Amino acid sequence: HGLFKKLGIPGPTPLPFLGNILSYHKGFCMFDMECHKKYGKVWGFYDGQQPVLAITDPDMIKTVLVKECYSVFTNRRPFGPVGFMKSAISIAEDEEWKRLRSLLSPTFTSGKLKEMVPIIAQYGDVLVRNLRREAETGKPVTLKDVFGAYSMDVITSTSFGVNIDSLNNPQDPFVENTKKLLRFDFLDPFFLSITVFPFLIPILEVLNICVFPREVTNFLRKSVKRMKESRLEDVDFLQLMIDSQALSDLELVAQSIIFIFAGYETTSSVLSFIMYELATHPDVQQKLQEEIDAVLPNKAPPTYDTVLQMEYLDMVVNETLRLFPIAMRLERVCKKDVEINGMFIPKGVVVMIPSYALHRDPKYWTEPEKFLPERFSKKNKDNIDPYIYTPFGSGPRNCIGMRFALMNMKLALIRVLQNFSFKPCKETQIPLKLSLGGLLQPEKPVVLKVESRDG
Ligand code: HEM
Ligand SMILES: CC(=O)N1CCN(c2ccc(OC[C@@H]3CO[C@@](Cn4ccnc4)(c4ccc(Cl)cc4Cl)O3)cc2)CC1
Ligand SMILES: CC(=O)N1CCN(c2ccc(OC[C@@H]3CO[C@@](Cn4ccnc4)(c4ccc(Cl)cc4Cl)O3)cc2)CC1
Repeated sequence: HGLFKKLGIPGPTPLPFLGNILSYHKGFCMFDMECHKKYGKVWGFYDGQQPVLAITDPDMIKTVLVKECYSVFTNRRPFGPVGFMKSAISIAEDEEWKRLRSLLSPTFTSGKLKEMVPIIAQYGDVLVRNLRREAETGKPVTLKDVFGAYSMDVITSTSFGVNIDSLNNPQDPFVENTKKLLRFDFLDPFFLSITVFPFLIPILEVLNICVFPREVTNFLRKSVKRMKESRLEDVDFLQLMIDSQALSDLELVAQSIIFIFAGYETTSSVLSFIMYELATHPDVQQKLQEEIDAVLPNKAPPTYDTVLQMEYLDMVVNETLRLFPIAMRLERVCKKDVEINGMFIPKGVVVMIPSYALHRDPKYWTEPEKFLPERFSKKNKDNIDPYIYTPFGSGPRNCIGMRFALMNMKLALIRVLQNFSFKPCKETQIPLKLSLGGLLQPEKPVVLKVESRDG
C-alpha cells in the first residue's frame, strides 16, 4: 500500500487488505467525482491490493490509449474465474486479442452497415407496432422491455442471419438468459472476496467455478451451435467466424456471446437514457422531430445516408452519452515500467481513465450537470477534446461496435420519434438515479408514457 505515497501521487487512505473499496458504497461515478475534485490532475487508490492510477491529462490519455497501446498498454484488468470465456475478445490479451481484433472488425465496415438497414427496417416496423399498443391503452411503458427486445432482435439477425422474433415474445428465452449474465451488484461476498484475495482465482478456475451462471452459459452455448448449424446446411459476423476454420468451436461461441450481450444490454440501456432525456426536455424532443420530418418528409423510411444527414439527432445522442457513459471508466494494465509525459508508472499498475468524471469536469464543460445538445453543435464542436470525451474509448482497443450502436440507436430513435412523443408520467423517477453496478444502469427501470402525433 506504500506505492502511491512513494511515487508522490495522492489519494484516499487504504485499509489493510480491503484497499479503498468501502468507498464504493456510493458507486464508481461518485467515487471518481469526489477524488477528481479533491486530488486534482492525478490520484491513486487500491482495489484490494491492486494499485489503480487515475489520469486526467489529455495528452497523457492519448499516450496510454493510442501511442503506446501495443507497446505497454494493451490488455485490460484480468478477470476471472471466467472458464471458457477466456477466449472472448474483450478479455483476450496481447497477440490473441490482436488477431481476434483484425478478424471481427470487418463486421462493422461502412458498407456492411448499409446492408443492415433493410434487415433492421423489419424490426423497426415491429417496434412501432408494440409501442402503438401502449399508446392506445394509455398504460405506462417499461422501455427496457421493448427496446431490449428490439436490441436483441437486431443483433441476432444482423450477426447470425436468424429471426428469433423477440419483439412478439415477451417471455423470449434469449432475453431471460442474457440479462442474467451480469447482475453482480455491490458487496456480493463472491466478487468482494475476489478483489481482496485475487490469489483465490486459480483455485476457483481449477474447481470449475465461474462468474457466469452455467445454466445461462449452457443455453447460450447451445443456441449459438444451432444457429451455426443452419448456416452450414444451405457474409455477416457468423459467416466471418466460420470462414476462419484459426477459430476453435468454443472460441466462436465466446465471441458470439460477447456480441449477443453487447447487442442487447448496451443498446437498450443508452436508448432508455436518451428517451428519458427527451421526455424531460420536450423543447429538445420537438426540435428533433422537426429535423426528422425535414430530412424524411411524411414518415419516409430512414436510410444510411439520411441518418448521416440528421445533425441534431447526433448532437442529442452525443450529449446523452456524455452524461451516461455506460462503461464509466476506461482502463488498461501497465506491462512494463514506463515514463509518459513526465510521469513514472510501474509495471503491473492499472491505469484508469474516468470517463464519467471527465465528461463532467467544469474545466472542459460549462454547466456540466445540464443536458444541452448545443454543446456538440457544428460551431461549438471544436473546443471538445476527443480524449476528454470518451463514451466509446479511444485507440486500437476502443469500442469495436461503436458505429453499429450509433446507427442502430439512431435507427430506432427515428422510427420512434416520427411516430410518437414521450411524456413523463407517474412511475417516472425524477431526478434519475443510477445503480451500483459494473456498467451504468438506472435504479428502477425507466418508465414513460407514449402519445401519438397529430391525429
Ligand atoms: C452505445 C453503446 C455502446 C457503448 C457506449 C460502448 C462503449 C464501450 C467502451 C467504453 C468500451 C471500452 C473501450 C476502451 O477500453 O477504450 C467498449 C468495448 C467493447 N465493446 Fe462497446 N459500446 C457500445 C456498444 C457495443 C456493441 C453494440 C458491441 C457489439 C455489437 C460492442 C462490443 C464491444 C467489444 C467487443 C469491446 C472490447 C474491445 C476489445 O477489447 O477489443 N459494444 N465499448
Ligand atoms: C465477458 C466480458 O467481456 N467482460 C466480463 C465483465 N467485465 C467486467 C465488467 C464490469 C466490471 O466491474 C466489476 C466490478 C468493479 O468493481 C469490482 C472490482 N473490480 C473488478 C475490476 N475492477 C474493479 C467490485 C469490487 C467489490 C465489490 Cl463488493 C463489487 C464489485 Cl462489482 O468489480 C468488471 C469486469 C467486462 C468484460
Ligand atoms: C467499474 C469499472 O471499473 N469498470 C467498468 C467496466 N469496464 C469495462 C471493461 C471491459 C469492457 O469490455 C467490453 C465488453 C464487451 O461486451 C461487453 C458489453 N459492452 C459494454 C460496452 N460495449 C460492450 C460485455 C459483454 C459480455 C458480458 Cl457478460 C459483459 C459485458 Cl460488460 O463489455 C467493458 C467495460 C472496466 C472498468
